[PDB]
Amino acid sequence: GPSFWLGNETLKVPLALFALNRQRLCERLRKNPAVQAGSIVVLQGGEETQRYCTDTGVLFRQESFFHWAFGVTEPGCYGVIDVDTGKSTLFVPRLPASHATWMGKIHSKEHFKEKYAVDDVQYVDEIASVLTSQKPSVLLTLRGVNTDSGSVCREASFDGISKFEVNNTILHPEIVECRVFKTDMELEVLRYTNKISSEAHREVMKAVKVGMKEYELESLFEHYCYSRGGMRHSSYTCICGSGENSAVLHYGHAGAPNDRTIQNGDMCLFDMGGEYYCFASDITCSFPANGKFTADQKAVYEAVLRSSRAVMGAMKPGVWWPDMHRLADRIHLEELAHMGILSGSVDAMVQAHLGAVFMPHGLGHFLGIDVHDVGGYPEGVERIDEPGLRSLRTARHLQPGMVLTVEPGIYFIDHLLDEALADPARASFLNREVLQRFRGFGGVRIEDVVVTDSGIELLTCVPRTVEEIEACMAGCD
Amino acid sequence: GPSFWLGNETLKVPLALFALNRQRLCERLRKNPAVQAGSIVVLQGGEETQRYCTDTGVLFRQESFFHWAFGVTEPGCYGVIDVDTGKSTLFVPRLPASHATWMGKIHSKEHFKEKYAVDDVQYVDEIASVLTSQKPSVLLTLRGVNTDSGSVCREASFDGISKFEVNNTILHPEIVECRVFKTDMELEVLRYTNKISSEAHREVMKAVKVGMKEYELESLFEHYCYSRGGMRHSSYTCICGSGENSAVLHYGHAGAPNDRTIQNGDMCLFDMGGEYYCFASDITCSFPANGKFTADQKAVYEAVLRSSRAVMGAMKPGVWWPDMHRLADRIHLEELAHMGILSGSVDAMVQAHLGAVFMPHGLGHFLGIDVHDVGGYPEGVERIDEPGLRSLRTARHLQPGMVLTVEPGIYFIDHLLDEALADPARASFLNREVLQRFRGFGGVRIEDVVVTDSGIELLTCVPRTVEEIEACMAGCDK
Ligand code: PRO
Ligand code: PRO
Ligand SMILES: [Mn+2]
Ligand SMILES: [Mn+2]
Ligand SMILES: [Mn+2]
Ligand SMILES: [Mn+2]
Ligand SMILES: [O-]
Repeated sequence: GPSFWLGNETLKVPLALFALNRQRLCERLRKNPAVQAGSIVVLQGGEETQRYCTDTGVLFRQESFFHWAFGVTEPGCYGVIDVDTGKSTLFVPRLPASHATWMGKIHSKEHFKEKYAVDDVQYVDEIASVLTSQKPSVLLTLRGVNTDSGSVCREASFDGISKFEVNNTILHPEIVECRVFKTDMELEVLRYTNKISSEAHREVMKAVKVGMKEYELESLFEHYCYSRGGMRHSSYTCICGSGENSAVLHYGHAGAPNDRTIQNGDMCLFDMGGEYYCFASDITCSFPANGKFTADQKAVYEAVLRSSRAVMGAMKPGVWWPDMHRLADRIHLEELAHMGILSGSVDAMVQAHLGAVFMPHGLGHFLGIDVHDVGGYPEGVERIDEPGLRSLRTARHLQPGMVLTVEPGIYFIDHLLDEALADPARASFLNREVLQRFRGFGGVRIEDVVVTDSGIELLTCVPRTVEEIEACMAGCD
Repeated sequence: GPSFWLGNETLKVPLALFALNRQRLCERLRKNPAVQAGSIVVLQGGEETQRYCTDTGVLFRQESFFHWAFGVTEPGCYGVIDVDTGKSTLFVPRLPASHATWMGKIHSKEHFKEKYAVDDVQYVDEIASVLTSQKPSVLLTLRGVNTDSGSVCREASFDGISKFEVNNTILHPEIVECRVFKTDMELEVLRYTNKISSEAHREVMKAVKVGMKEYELESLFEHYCYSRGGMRHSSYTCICGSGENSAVLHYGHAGAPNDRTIQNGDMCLFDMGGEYYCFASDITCSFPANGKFTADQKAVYEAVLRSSRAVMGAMKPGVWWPDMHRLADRIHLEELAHMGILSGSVDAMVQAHLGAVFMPHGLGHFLGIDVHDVGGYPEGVERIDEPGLRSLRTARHLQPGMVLTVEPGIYFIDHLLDEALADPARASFLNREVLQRFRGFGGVRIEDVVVTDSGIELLTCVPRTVEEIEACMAGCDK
């Protein structure tokens, strides 16, 4: 069948991927006792947007649920699926003649049917008429809360939808659950996205020089990913933190826009991931700006390497993700104690939640079409109200087919350190004379993407040991 | 005073640029008879957004009017200006402690005051209280229609604004008119943006090889502009049309995403422009993929070069922009006839609007903080209901200080050509035997950015003659 492809060495993605997702969704809905026979799933695709009230077009990126189901790149579409038969109908805009002049060829409905391997293609202005003729019991629309953003996903609407019976509660949990488990075809794309991003991270590490601006590496990364990988978008805004900025978890946004000069002695923390055909990647590399770890940098780095490897090794079906987070906490504390930053019983440190002082974020998250992928907190899965753990983007048990980031880190964040030092329950563990040395150190984060099977499959491939990193940065083959 | 700067060789932009804009706006409003004493301009900045319902952040780019007045890069701000005194107050978000962990240092209000060189800084949640204490007569908010998008620019709102008298009609035309005329400081930034983009276009011309995907050059352009120019954004989505795609005016959008393989014999039409600190650039270079103009390519190209230079030579104060468009039409028709594509009286061709068949878009547009900048059609300036001219983004007369693109083009667009051949009023002018040779040719567009004075100043610096282009593509220095 047909494939998405951007030529050269980019990945051919079969449109069968999306057909399988539609089938999987129907199969799941068919098992749901609340789903009426003759129900039709109705999804609305993303529309073109502009900057505020200007005519400056924003590059269109498809809505993630719609993409998962149809893989459609064009704006202004709808897509429906007959639950009982699995029949798919794509609705495309009926374009004006002038489109030929300004935007490109006005493709036929047949062209789109062939392109996307759907069962039928109709025009958007015909959606109410077409659906009316099918005599559905109910339209299943998509409404639910994203547990990372807290935003409500708004459901499909079209002219005349009020004449139909609409249910907006059933679909969201079901399609989310399908997205949690990646098909082999989806896994092929995620192998690719992480391959390209891994290559780009290596190129960045080879290119870093003292005196460069952080954003020079952001540019290089995105350039490698687009020109060599066909990745027009990144999965998220590049985080290129040097020096103290490596302690800032989502550094690189408009408020702190990767504009610091990399200095000799700095640690770099580069968190970047290209996107291909709306599939994510997410990799974080940490390394000395000047290519040689100091003793302190080596110690902090290898502590995070230890937790990273320990977590990956321990991941198997049935493992509770919060246990992996606590495992990383314990290892970090052990290492910080070995370094002399901490003293006392590690057991006592854990009970006092001292790990969260050094790793305030979650150990890792689901990844797929969104970098922070959906389904981390389905009904019945509760967020843990403790430092560190409350920032976990899922509290689920691991199962085969899940795709997760593994991203332990250790940071020296002043307001968290100062808080702990004011608290007698935590201050006793901390050696102020030693900790003082690490103020302004920044931080280290080591992030890989993995797939759960009988254990895990590692999708990311970058230099990780101190020896590997120093060799890579010294221009070694 | 302070400057925006991204280090290395990037431009230092003094925040005084924005203070001058605020001053100019106040000066204009003070002369406006309908503006009440004690009026305060109230602008709302852009807010951070995400992809749909996800937590995937979209890179924040400031709203253009707000940027023009304040040059503020942070999301979630407001800005007010006391008309009578010119006093500026910036309102910044009161951030939670956790911001320190995830986003960066929680800067003081004093930090922002020094950074942006405003008179006062307050937290956003205090805006109603602060404004109440100043006892303004009326709040001047921003509402009006963008004449390129047709969208309504939505006015500032905050909790408790209902307690104030608000006027949303006065400000928009006045601030638009200020934006139409660029200050010396603004011009320095626009020189820079067009310099960097010019350099990037040259690099693209040196790098192009048959067999490459169009998007490889898009990527190279943006990489040059960001890494060397500090241009994190482009002014618009890159249009990298090769072969028949060069006839597609806004090629490169998601529906047609620069994914064609460049072939031997193709003409390339690359319309790309980086953005620096929310100031635009817009350049279009046209050239043969293999670095060698054919006779046909040379002929079409030099015709557009002729109209470009003729328009630039003719641009003066008092000149009506639609007349420049017609001038370009006439030149294109003359040259297509000299090529044997057309035959008969050029006068008759013009009366039949034949030019619009080969150049269906406007000759050029205002440029500034937006690539299609505001103020092309103020009240009293009407859109001309004719082919080609109706697509003009302004029908104003030129005055000193305006910044315009000059972008004539010739394209071979099948449905327009076929319409002309079906039209008895136009069909006789077309020589199909010669024209057939140009089906699938694509098109040529030559775009420069200029500033109006007693004549014009050219901001763009790229190879333009056939000789210059073939030299650039051959890797020549300078
Ligand atoms: O948001 C998260 O969960 C991870 C933590 C470091 C940055 N990204
Ligand atoms: O939109 C416009 O006015 C110009 C015409 C060619 C592409 N940009
Ligand atoms: Mn990341
Ligand atoms: Mn991550
Ligand atoms: Mn252009
Ligand atoms: Mn233009
Ligand atoms: O991350």
